[PDB]
Amino acid sequence: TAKKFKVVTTFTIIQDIAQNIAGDVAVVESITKPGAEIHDYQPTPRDIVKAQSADLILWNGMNLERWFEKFFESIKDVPSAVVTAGITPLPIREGPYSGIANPHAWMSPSNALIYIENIRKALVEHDPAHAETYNRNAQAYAEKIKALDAPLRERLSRIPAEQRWLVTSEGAFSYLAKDYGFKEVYLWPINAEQQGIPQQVRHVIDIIRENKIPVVFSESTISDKPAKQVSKETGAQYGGVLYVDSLSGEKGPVPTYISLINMTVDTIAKGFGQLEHHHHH
Ligand SMILES: [Fe+3]
Ligand SMILES: [Mn+2]
Repeated sequence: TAKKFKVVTTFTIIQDIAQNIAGDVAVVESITKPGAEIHDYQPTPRDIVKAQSADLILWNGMNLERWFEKFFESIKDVPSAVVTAGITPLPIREGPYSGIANPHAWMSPSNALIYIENIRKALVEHDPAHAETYNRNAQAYAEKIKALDAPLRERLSRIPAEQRWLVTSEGAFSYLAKDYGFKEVYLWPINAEQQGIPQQVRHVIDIIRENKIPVVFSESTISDKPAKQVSKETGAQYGGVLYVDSLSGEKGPVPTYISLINMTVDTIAKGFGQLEHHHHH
């Protein structure tokens, strides 16, 4: 046993999925650290050395990592593989990135099955000595992912169809919302330096009032102030922080991809539940 196969990923969600497929035969590390904003990340000297020492670099594609193309020119002789081949993209419909794909495809557990297949394929090609282990681990992990669907639908099952409105800060939840029959409302379509957010906050305030939507959310890598501003003006609850663009650290609340799907869905469902402060009417 010499130095293992080294895989570097752009961000933490892919790192955790890949590390489950790799098991103990490869080391998988993320360029961005937990909590860091991933769309407009600015790579550092540490990041170049890490990628340059890898045997394989994995990235999302779908224009997620706006920094990756420039970064990857500084890497010599390290193969890269996008993990989203075969994903059916949803478009960004408004704002300066209209017509660019929504990149957050991993928020659908059924899409995670496609991520798994693509990562498995790349590991098997680039580290064939461990092909049997990658295949066995990919199959076992896909089984765990498939087992999420029914309990996730159960958690959300008490919100009738017309009330299934998911109001978040970044429009990062479109793939999850489509799989579970939610209508999405966002404060900005995709993370970026951009115009138009104050007007969209006013727009979203109007939608929440019209439809009596009870809860709004923020996400773990961006500011909660606009969501709190919506809560103040509408009387909707601030439902707390959802996880989409990053895991937490290994000793935090969202250490794994599976914990990210579970906690995000549980936090959404808690926002619609009536189990707060009760009196005897
Ligand atoms: Fe995002
Ligand atoms: Mn880990």
